[PDB]
Amino acid sequence: MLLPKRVKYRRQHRPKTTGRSKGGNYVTFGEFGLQATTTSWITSRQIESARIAMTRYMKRGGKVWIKIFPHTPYTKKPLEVRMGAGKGAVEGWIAVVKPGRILFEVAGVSEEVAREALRLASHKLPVKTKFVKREEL
Amino acid sequence: STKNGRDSESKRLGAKRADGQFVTGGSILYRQRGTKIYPGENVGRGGDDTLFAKIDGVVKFERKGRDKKQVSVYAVA
Amino acid sequence: ASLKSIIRQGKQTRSDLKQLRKSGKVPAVVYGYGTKNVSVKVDEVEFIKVIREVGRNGVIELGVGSKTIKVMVADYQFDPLKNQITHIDFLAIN
Amino acid sequence: AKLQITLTRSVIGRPETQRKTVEALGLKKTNSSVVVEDNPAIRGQINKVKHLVTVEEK
RNA sequence: GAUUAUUGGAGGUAGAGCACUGUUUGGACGAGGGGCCGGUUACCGAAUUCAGACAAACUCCGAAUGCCAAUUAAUUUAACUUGGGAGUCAGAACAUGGGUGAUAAGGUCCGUGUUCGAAAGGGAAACAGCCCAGACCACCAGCUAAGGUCCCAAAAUAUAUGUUAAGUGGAAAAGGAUGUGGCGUUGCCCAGACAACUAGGAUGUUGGCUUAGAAGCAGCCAUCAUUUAAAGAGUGCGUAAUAGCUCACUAGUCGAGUGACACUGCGCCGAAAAUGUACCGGGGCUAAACAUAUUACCGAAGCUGUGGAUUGUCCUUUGGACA
RNA sequence: UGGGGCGGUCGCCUCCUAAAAGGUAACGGAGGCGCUCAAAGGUUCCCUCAGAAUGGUUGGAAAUCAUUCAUAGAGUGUAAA
RNA sequence: UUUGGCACCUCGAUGUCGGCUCAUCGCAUCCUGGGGCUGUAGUCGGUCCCAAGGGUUGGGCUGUUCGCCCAUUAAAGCGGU
RNA sequence: UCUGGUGACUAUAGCAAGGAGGUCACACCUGUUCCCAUGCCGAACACAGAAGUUAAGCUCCUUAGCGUCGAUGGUAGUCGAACUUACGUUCCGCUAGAGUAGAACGUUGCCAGG
Repeated sequence: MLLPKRVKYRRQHRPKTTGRSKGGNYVTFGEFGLQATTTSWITSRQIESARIAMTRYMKRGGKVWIKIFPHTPYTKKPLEVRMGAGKGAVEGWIAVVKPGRILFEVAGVSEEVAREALRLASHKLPVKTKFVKREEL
Repeated sequence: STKNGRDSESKRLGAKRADGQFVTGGSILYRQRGTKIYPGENVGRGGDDTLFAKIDGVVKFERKGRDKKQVSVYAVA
Repeated sequence: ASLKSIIRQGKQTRSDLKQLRKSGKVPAVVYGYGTKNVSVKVDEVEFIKVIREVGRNGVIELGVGSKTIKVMVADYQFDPLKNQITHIDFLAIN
Repeated sequence: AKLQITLTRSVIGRPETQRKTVEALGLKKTNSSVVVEDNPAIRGQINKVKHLVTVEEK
């Protein structure tokens, strides 16, 4: 359900997946976070599912930040029809993440609770993940 | 259907002579829209914003200030 | 607060740098007033222990060849994906 | 001063830039050789096409 | 003309970044509507700020390489002009940069290279496009390339050091587990660790809301002294409630090894399709697999050796020197 | 013309695709032209943004008026560069 | 094994659907066989595992593939060629 | 060799703040008779003066406060090659941007007075 209020161009090139994370690789707002380890697209429904599963386990407790927004639309032809009569209609919205990228941050809750909630979130996602804390030293 | 199948004929813009070569007294040096490159010594500026040499010599691209560039021609021979 | 350092010779290539990082070492620089700029290597574990005992913003009297220099940490390049340090800049406060 | 160059690998399956560099060095067939004095230009040609040649001082 | 070296120059890609454009996440701040009498209270949209993110049609920045050209220097041999004669305008795969498609197609459309087309030979089991390499002709001569050396079937059942125990090798994934190696960090102990024996399990106390009574348990606890070397207004089996023996403790015996993290290399499961073993090519292999090194040998129409045609560029020896 | 048909399109200009020279395809992604001007042309002199608050008769809160920052975010007949 | 996408063989011809006759293979098991768990008292049933040896009906309305119904059956399996 | 006039250098030159100065110069200053002028106005321009001031502009000095410039080392990306098919690895070369240390509160040519 997350998406932008408006975009200049509705149809865009599909992004690139090679490389490492340009930014967003450190927890800044909270105490604990879920870092990505592989590359993929996240489709704006996966985020919702993970946020719900991570919220209800904390039971209106701490605080959760989503460090990711799907800015990029992707198209789809509805029925498998002939190739090439123009580009299709928008179907959803995606964000691209590369290894190093932080996806979710949490604070105001214990470490074990954070671990379990982020595990439940990770099982709703198409990418391998890893629990991490604030950097020191 | 679609409604995006249009484009214009590409115009052959850009540099036509290089820094350091000899040229004659009416040769074109740089075709562009507006002034990416300004004219300098013995260099003109046409109605199409085209840059041309007034005299025969070697062509030198050089800066103008902090963020601008020009061409010049010098008659050493 | 008594670290050691070995001076890197000239023209370290990618391969030797990553061999040095496969080993427990890490590249570093020392600059500031009192000395010229020198490129060295340091043991990651010993550097971590010194930081644990002294603090992030603390002084270290580390040894460079013949002499010793009081020095503070300016910046450090860190690899969050495998949680190891990959470069460290030292600033001579004197 | 003097270098013996020898073409060890063939020139086919390779790009035209490398082919023309090999031609400029004076090599035609495989295991053919040439003698030339040492200059940084010759060294640049060699460094371009080193995966195809073998060089020795002589 | 071509390649390289040294120089000069045009340019805005990859990457980075947020200084413009737009998109976005938290947080503050205080102003306008607002909840009210023209106002408090909360909530809205905007501005300014703090820190973080995004971009083919954003750029304060900005490569590598390619492009143009030089008094240009070194090696090579093309280049241009005019004219006679053509054929061609169905292209294919591979690798890489991209659009499209569904980060599908032996798909389709462009760009940069190679090969086939029009290219035999050796390897990839067989296999136009993959790897090696370009066949003038003889030879029962030799050196190598890619790929290989148990038998099929030429060459190491070679040396040295390890890993694996599944025939992995010789079909994938999310996830799940120990099965072993390696690298660190760190803690556990003759004041005897880690199992396991048994020896204690409490009580004023469910004290209180006392909830179907409940006295480890409708669910909120108030979760206090401690018989004691040592135990909890009960870890915990429980429980209609109790019955609770210990996994809350320790002298006692055990008399010596012991766990956590990370990171990592190999392996296991997940793993079902149809004529007949059925992708190691087959036999068969625990090295004849994998990994790292070293040294030998094999291996092509490649190179060399010997002889022979034919023709071209020079000397002008037109020899046929070199090709 | 990813068989043909129905549908759509057929010339020109500007961006992106386009891989930092130029060029470069698709029934790839976005938009415009088929003019206008006797001053909106030539020359000589002069002049210089919005927006923002500030604050006030008016007040649309902002129209006009006034001080200061603003870096072209002003404006440039007509799309985009 | 579907509906499709591509357009690689075949347009100097590769027989289209049902049904009959005749089979053959796989297992992702309809019956029979053996087992674990059960919110399995027994009778039974549900789910999962092993397993492919054999067997797996006749009629009405349907061109009908498909489907509904009548009566049985230990069962009236799903697919490929 | 102080000031001024006029030119060349990518703001290392600017912006901001603080402190001093003046009839050799510079300027605010007085007024609209005349030249000339303001889609109103001597605000501006132009004209005639020098009563007054250093306040402002301008000059000098101080500060790295904002802006500007900015290495070293390291990284990303990438040419070539070799593994290979992994959202890759390895070797060689070029070495970014950002950030950090740091620099800088201008250099200088010609001319006349002084």
